[PDB]
Amino acid sequence: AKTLLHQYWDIPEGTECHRKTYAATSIGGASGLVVSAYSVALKTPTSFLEGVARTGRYTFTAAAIGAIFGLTSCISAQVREKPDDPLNYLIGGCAGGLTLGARTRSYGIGAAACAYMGLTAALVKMGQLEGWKVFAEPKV
Amino acid sequence: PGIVELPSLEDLKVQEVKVSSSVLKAAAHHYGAQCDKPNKEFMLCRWEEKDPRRCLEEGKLVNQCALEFFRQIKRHCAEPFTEYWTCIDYSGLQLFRRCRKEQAQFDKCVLDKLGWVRPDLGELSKVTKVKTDRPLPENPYHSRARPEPNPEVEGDLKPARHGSRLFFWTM
Amino acid sequence: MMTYIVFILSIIFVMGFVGFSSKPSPIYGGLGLIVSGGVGCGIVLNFGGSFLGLMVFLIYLGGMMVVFGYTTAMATESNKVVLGTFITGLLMEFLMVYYVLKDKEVEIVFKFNGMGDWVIYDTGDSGFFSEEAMGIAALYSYGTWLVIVTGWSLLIGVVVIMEITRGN
Amino acid sequence: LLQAEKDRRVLQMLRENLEEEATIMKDVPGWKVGESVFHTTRWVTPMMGELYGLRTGEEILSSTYGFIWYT
Amino acid sequence: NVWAKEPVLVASFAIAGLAVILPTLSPYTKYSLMINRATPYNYPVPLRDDGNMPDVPSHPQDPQGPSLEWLKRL
Amino acid sequence: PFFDVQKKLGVDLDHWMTIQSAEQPHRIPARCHAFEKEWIECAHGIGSIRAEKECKIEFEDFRECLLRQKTMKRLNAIKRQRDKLIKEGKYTPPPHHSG
Amino acid sequence: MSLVYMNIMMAFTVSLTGLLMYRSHLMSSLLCLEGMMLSLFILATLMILNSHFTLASMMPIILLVFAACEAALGLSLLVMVSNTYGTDYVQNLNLLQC
Amino acid sequence: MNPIILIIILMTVMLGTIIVMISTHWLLIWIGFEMNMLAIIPIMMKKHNPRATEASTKYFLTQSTASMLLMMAIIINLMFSGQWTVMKLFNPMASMLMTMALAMKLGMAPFHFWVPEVTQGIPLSSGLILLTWQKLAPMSVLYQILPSINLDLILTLSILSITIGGWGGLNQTQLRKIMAYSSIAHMGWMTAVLLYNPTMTLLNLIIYIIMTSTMFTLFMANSTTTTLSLSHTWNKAPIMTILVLITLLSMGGLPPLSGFMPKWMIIQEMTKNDSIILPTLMAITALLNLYFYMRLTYSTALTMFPSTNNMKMKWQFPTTKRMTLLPTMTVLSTMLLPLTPILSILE
Amino acid sequence: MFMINVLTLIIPILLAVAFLTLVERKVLGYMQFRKGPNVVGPYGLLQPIADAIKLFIKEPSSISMFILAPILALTLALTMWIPLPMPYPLINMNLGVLFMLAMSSLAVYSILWSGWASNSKYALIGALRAVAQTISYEVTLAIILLSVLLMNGSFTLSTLIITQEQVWLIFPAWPLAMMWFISTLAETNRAPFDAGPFALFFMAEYANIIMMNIFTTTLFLGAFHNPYMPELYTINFTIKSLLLSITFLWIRASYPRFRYDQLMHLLWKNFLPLTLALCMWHVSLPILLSSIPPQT
Amino acid sequence: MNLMITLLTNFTLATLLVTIAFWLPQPFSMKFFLVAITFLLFDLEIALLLPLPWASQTTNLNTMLTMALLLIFLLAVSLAYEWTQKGLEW
Repeated sequence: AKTLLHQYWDIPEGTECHRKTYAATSIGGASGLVVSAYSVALKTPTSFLEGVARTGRYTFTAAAIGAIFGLTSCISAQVREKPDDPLNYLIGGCAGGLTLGARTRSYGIGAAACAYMGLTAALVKMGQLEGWKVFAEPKV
Repeated sequence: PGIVELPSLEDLKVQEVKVSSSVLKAAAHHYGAQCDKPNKEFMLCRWEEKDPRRCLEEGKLVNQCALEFFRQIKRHCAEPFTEYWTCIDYSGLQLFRRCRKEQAQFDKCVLDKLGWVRPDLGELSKVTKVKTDRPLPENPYHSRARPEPNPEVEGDLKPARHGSRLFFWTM
Repeated sequence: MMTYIVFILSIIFVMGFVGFSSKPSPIYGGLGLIVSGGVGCGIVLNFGGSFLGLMVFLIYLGGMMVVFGYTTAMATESNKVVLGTFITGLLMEFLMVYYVLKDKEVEIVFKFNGMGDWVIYDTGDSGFFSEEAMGIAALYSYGTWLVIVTGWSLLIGVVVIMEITRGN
Repeated sequence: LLQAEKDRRVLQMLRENLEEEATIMKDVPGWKVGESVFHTTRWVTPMMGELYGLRTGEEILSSTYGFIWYT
Repeated sequence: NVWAKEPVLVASFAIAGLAVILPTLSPYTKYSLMINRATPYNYPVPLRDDGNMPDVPSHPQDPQGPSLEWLKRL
Repeated sequence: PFFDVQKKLGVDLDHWMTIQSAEQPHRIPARCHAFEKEWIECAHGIGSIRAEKECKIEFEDFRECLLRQKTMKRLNAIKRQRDKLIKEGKYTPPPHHSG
Repeated sequence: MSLVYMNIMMAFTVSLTGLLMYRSHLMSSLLCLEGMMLSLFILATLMILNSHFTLASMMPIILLVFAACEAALGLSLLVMVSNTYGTDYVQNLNLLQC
Repeated sequence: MNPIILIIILMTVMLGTIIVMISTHWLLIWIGFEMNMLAIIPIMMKKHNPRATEASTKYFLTQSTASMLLMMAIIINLMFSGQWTVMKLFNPMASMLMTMALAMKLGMAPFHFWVPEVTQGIPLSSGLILLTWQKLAPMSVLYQILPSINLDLILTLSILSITIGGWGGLNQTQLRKIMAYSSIAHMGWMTAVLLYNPTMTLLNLIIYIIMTSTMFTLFMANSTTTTLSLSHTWNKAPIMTILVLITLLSMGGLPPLSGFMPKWMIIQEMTKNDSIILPTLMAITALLNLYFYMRLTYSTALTMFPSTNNMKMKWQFPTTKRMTLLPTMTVLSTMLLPLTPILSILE
Repeated sequence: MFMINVLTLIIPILLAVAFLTLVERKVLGYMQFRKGPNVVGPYGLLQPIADAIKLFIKEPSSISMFILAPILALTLALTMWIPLPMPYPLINMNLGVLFMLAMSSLAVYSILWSGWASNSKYALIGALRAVAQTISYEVTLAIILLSVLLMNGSFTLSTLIITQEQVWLIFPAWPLAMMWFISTLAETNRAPFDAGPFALFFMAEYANIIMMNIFTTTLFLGAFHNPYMPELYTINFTIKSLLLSITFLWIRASYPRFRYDQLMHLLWKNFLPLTLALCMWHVSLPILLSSIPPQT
Repeated sequence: MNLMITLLTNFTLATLLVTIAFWLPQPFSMKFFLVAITFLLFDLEIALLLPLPWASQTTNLNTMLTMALLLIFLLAVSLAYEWTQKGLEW
């Protein structure tokens, strides 16, 4: 939601750490709720306990992506000491992609997820930094 | 927001017609003709200004007119007028066709001793003029003034400037 | 035996909609929907209320559930899910009643002043012609377009029904 | 005639209930004492809760809902 | 013929045809309109007097204005 | 889109259903007549956005006519303070029938 | 707002959930659509009566005659299904797959 | 059926759309949508297979719950500011349910599952009338309620509709599900522009309707359901091949061809705002949906499949339908690149 | 005292039904050729009291549906003499004829529920056809009721009992009234127009019969209403309702049951154009005779 | 509360009588379907027609006359359509 993404972008990046990781786990909980809701809505799990297992798997993967991504975000920003580069989040997106691939227990999914999640996280910080408007103007 | 102002209790003690409703229907028309020359002043105040706490003094004036009218009908003919309204009183929702002979008796009473022609159908109608001292008021809908017009279109139109002014398709 | 009879009948109304929203056998559903329509008609006949709910009482409870029971009887003919959803819907009813009573306001996404309310209401004003009945006594002077397209859609509904049920 | 009596009665109940609004909240903070909600000083007709408050049952039931399930 | 096969159908078309055609021509519809118009539901208002206009009778017994009279006069 | 056959043929065959301040069948108003008339004459020949800039006051006034939610808010605050004072012990009630 | 309006909208949304999630028969689904019709009817009617907005009183009766013929079309379709199969289950609709 | 009965029913579908276009009163809009549904059901089930029965059942349930949710939006609008003027709503909740009513009405990606199901199980005439008119009329409703829309609604439903209608379509070999996936793709293009300059959306509506009428007339050249039947349309006729080529690439939208005018002007008066990431993402997914057009082209008009005898028997006979309006819509749907200054014909 | 009004309204109708059973059996005997019952009890009145007692004694679904059919039938039988203006009706309903129609529809519900809970396919299809021929005449009843009160203005029915002082309304619409009376024969489910507790089911049937008799007598004719003495009006009204109930017997004991398809064919293609043409004539004609009735 | 009390007394006496009555021992036809929907549509047209006598006092008598005849004429035309199209055969 607007509230938790605003909590995530409230903190300077910057070193006010592990609030970033908790907000990213909230991102993971929301994403897992979305995917799990549609997945149990469009499967007929047969039976409900296996549906609980599927929902738990998706939420655990999304929360793990959020947690690992927030940790590497904060750590890379503390080490490189430059709170304006997108390259630290490039490294963060690749790390999140590799851990997604490892929890799905593969190699190629992990490498392609590294590449695409890194480039998209770079685009996220790059647009938040230079200034690209969220979802509308809506003016002309 | 702004707070209201009312007349207090010492303005609202005017002695009222504490008679019932059946008799008040029973003596309707001759009340409509004898009095009720100044109640239309009250009605005009009420429609031209929909604000009671502004028109109540004409309410006092029609109150004392109706009280004088019932004084006049009490201390004179008829006493079987009392039998007339208690005859229409027990007839459910009230009709003027049921207890009719006593209505003619009461009318003969009032025409012999006092006058008071019963008005025709439809003479309790027929939109009426009256004049007072007070003027017609400004903005009875209490509001501001209307804000602005539109900067509108005045003048002929030229041919179009150098074409579509899209990417190409000039002229 | 008290003032808030509108709120009471509305509680029975929500009870009825839950009682057939738990997906029973469809004739239990028809019973619950008849009870729901009856108390909704009671509610609107308590807000004065002269005509219009009783008007539709013929139609919605006189011309609809008959046809539902008819087409249920000539089509086809206890479980934990139905009874469980009914009890949980009753529990949400109980919780919303409690938050109306022992609080000030209730918000789903609004603000509802939590107290039984005759307000707002007419101040005894002189109608003499029963306002809603003369409102329904429109459609026949001013209602040019509306009854034209309404009767036209009725005629098209007729030919549609017979064609789908095998014209000719 | 009935309209004049009805004006005097509704002004009477308004004066009574604003006097008792001045009394019943004698010490509360915030709270201007006679706030009309609107922004235009015209004549609102009140909503039969300010005409009829604190009555406890009898006149409010037999003067609002009495006609509807009467007759 | 036209009558023996469906008699009630013919009688229904006949009375329906007169119930359509007969509301065109009648010496009574103007009376229906005037009776229906001249029954005052609401209150006929008093007005600020005039711009010195030769209408709007002051007294409710003054015979200037418009009058309904043919109820007594058939 | 939207066409204006309603305008070009002239017979406003649907503009009678629409708002108040029209021929209600026997001439009575609704409850919130004058509020609607004021807000419409506020924003009549206005381009719908400076209307939102300069007709907000009367539109809130109209919504407070229709809902009367703030008046109910004040009324409920009065009644709950009445309840707590009559529970606490000021004037075992005279405020009706015995002034 | 009020007190009655919250309960009628709560009844509406519970009727909407009963319309959307539905288990075995389609008759109960169309019947919940009828209940939603009732809810919209009662809501619009109490609105118009409390406003004393006497002019457009056409809304509830015309709303209900139209959503009635909607339900008539629906009953025709459901009886068509139950003719061309044995029952009116949500099964037997499993063909024509996505 | 009688031809009398069908001319009456088509007149009523027209009447429902004209009432929706024409009125200034919300009840008339709701009655218009309902009457459109009521008449459009027996255009389906012109045959009597169980395919049409199930398809009309699904369409009826989704369409009727959309109409009742629209009536809920109107009744919320009059629980608030009370007048029957078709204008700006006075609740974000009312606008929310109203946009979701239209998103169930004409097909958007949360609400779109019924569209390929109902378009497969019917003949082509019913699919033609449903796609064209049922996607014409509610755009008028959106054009009338544009000033009071939360843009996140139209943005989300539009983006998600483009990408779902893109990704569905890589697997379907049936013609009708291809055409319905193309429909959801153009619904995304016709809806995302709406809160910026709606003349673009209405011109896109006219473009899409002309294109889809050309496509369904070409699939009524003979009754074809798979692509293999279109390879046999190659073997029996040579000019249907080249018209399937040109109209398929115009559904794809390449700049020399008239299916590019929807993309081009919309990107222009989309990025005279400063939404840029949203247009370039939309245009990438617009590159995606061209693939199934392209594999249909490669299947029939460009390669040549093996075919079957008795097409020898079919060579003698004429393909002697009447095409309803084929040539005008073909060369008005394809050669209309150099008349993009007929954008401003609209208002 | 109002509870005494309630008890005097809803208790003596049961004695009315029981004595109606003895009257219809006796008069149908004297039609046919039969004295009797005249043995048990003097002239057969203890005989119906013992009928009801013995039927209560005996020792005979889904107890929900099994009880909710007769409870609804008999609460209709009780509630449905509320606004009938035996001069002062019990509730002065401002509209009551629409209430008559609605409660006829509720009786249709009662028969359908008992047929569903019967749970046997021959009784199911029988109850289904009976629901269809019960519902097939509430059209005609409604439209004739519409045209007869259009001559009299308002739904109130007290204005109706005012307006029938001048002429009996059987004269200015006789074929319309005759068709309404045949539809009352159809709605009562008797000849020619055609498991427990049969006491309750039977009871609700006959109370609906006497309701239609009284509503016929009020809707179409009556007597002049004496000011402050309604006893004479009640006497002449009751005697007219009883003579119409004997006439209802007189039609009962002489005709065979119709075939069901003949019944439907007769209804649609024989009542339904004729009712429509008479009703549009009663629409278009009081505007032509300078006579529209005053809704007050 | 008058008629609510009467309604409740009817219900209670009926339940008393039922409890005395109980305690003392202790494939289809398509033609069926068209009757119901034919009733439903003509009952809806009834629902339009029947507030006519409330309306019967207007100042535009010609319009009321014309639309009233329109309503009954359409009802008879729908009857005529199913009549010619053998809509209730047996």
